[PDB]
Amino acid sequence: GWVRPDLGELSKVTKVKTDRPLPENPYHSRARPEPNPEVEGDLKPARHGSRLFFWTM
Amino acid sequence: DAPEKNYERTMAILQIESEKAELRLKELEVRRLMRAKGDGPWFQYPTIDKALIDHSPKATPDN
Ligand SMILES: CCCCCCCCCCCCCCCCCC(=O)OC[C@H](COP(=O)([O-])OC[C@H](O)COP(=O)([O-])OC[C@H](COC(=O)CCCCCCCCCCCCCCCCC)OC(=O)CCCCCCCCCCCCCCCCC)OC(=O)CCCCCCCCCCCCCCCCC
Repeated sequence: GWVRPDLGELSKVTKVKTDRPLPENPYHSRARPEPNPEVEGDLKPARHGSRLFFWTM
Repeated sequence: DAPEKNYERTMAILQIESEKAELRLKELEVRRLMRAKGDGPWFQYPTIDKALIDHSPKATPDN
């Protein structure tokens, strides 16, 4: 009673019901480094300008 | 000009220039620390964007 599969069927993506758990870390990776602190707050003007040797702006 | 005017104008000049000098010293120290530690926004030399990585199931499983 076995029916030979048609053209296209064996290449389908099927779904699988399992009882084993999903791996929480399959790559066995450690914790990532914390990123650098971002920018926050309003952008104030430069205090007394460029501060380049004698330029007041 | 009055001696009062020259005097207090000198005090305003001295405040502005001493604030600029203290800010330049703090600027040098901030640059030295950020180059040494790499944890600020300056001297952030680029690395690879991790958004380029394909995370799809590949042709072989051991990857
Ligand atoms: C209600 C809305 C409207 C309101 C309107 C209000 C205004 C109404 C009036 C309208 C006109 C305003 C004009 C600008 C404001 C005055 C700017 C000023 O004098 O700054 C003083 C500035 C600093 O003095 P201060 O007492 O601390 O500040 C007074 C104010 O608070 C100055 O304020 P500050 O402290 O905020 O200034 C910021 C900063 C203050 O400056 C600094 O922080 C110091 C650093 C300045 C530059 C130093 C460079 C050093 C190496 C180069 C040397 C140059 C060689 C000399 C010239 C060679 C021949 C041209 O300026 C700069 O960094 C800009 C560079 C200098 C340009 C100044 C403006 C020039 C406009 C016309 C240009 C014509 C040629 C001029 C000569 C060319 C060289 C300047 O003086 C100098 O540096 C001395 C050099 C001469 C400056 C130019 C004088 C402008 C008038 C020229 C008229 C005659 C022209 C003759 C023919 C052409 C030449 C042969």
